[PDB]
Order: sequence, then structure tokens, then C-alpha cells
Amino acid sequence: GRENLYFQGHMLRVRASITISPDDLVSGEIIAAAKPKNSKDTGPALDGDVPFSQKVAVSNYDSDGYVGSQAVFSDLTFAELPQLANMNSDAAGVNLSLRRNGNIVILEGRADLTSVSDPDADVELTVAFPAAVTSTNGDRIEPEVVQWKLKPGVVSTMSAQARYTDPNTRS
Repeated sequence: GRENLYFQGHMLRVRASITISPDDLVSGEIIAAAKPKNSKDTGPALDGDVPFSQKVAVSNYDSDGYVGSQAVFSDLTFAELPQLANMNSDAAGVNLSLRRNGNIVILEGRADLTSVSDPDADVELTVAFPAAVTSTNGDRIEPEVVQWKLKPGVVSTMSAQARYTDPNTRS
């Protein structure tokens, strides 16, 4: 009992790719993958016992020689996103905040991973929406799909604004 059990990642991949529908319905997948290093690990696990765990399948990720965990969620709603983000944050160390501005949604996020111990860390966010982006601060591939490359050592802010029909239809 009690061995030197602390492992840095070193070339870890975090890819969050989520797709949100204007129906206030959100779905997607968050992959946090790290290199094994020790045989006890089949995939460093996400800690996310959320109230909607039935709507998010967190499972072990084993691909590319990376082992980690992935959270694959579907049929979630706008309110569930912050709570979802909690689990994500356990392996991310970043902050995400979504808010509605009338009937358009603003997504605010900041990733400060300056203090990361690994230069080969790659944190990547991809948001796909079958709507249309009004304003974003990141790299839009499509007018409805935006991606952010969060790099270690540096700080990056991520913002995405798009129009999505509010369930209450407020403003």
C-alpha cells in the first residue's frame, strides 16, 4: 500500500465535440484521452455522477494508444449543459458558461491551461449546430460548426453565439 502513484499525462487529447439543436436539445461526446504509462489503467476515468447520468454514457476510451474516458451524451437540454460541464471539467480544468440572450444563445468559455505540465496536451472543442452562428470567437469551419483549439501554455477564450429557439420563447 502507498506507492508513488502520480502520473502526468504527457500528450493527452481532450476532444469535446457536441452538437446542439435549436430545439434546446443538446447531444455530443467528450473524449479525454491520456497515455496509459502504468498497467493499472485501462483509461483514467471521468468523475461525473450527474442527476442525468442516464442521458450521458460515460465509458472508457481506448484508441490510438491513448486510454482515457469519454462521455457520450444525448437528449440533454440547455439547463443540463453546465452540470454536464462539471464532469468534463474534472479532466479539463477549463470553464464553460452558456447563457441566453433573448432567443440567441451565447456561449462563453475560457480555457486557461497555461499552468499545464505537458506541452503536448491538446484540448479541442467542436460545436455543431444545424442553425447558424451569429458571432463566434474561434475557428468556424462551417457557418453552423465551429471549432476551438485550446493549446497548452497559452490561454484562449472561446465564444460562440447562435440563434436557438427558447422553449418558453422569451426574449
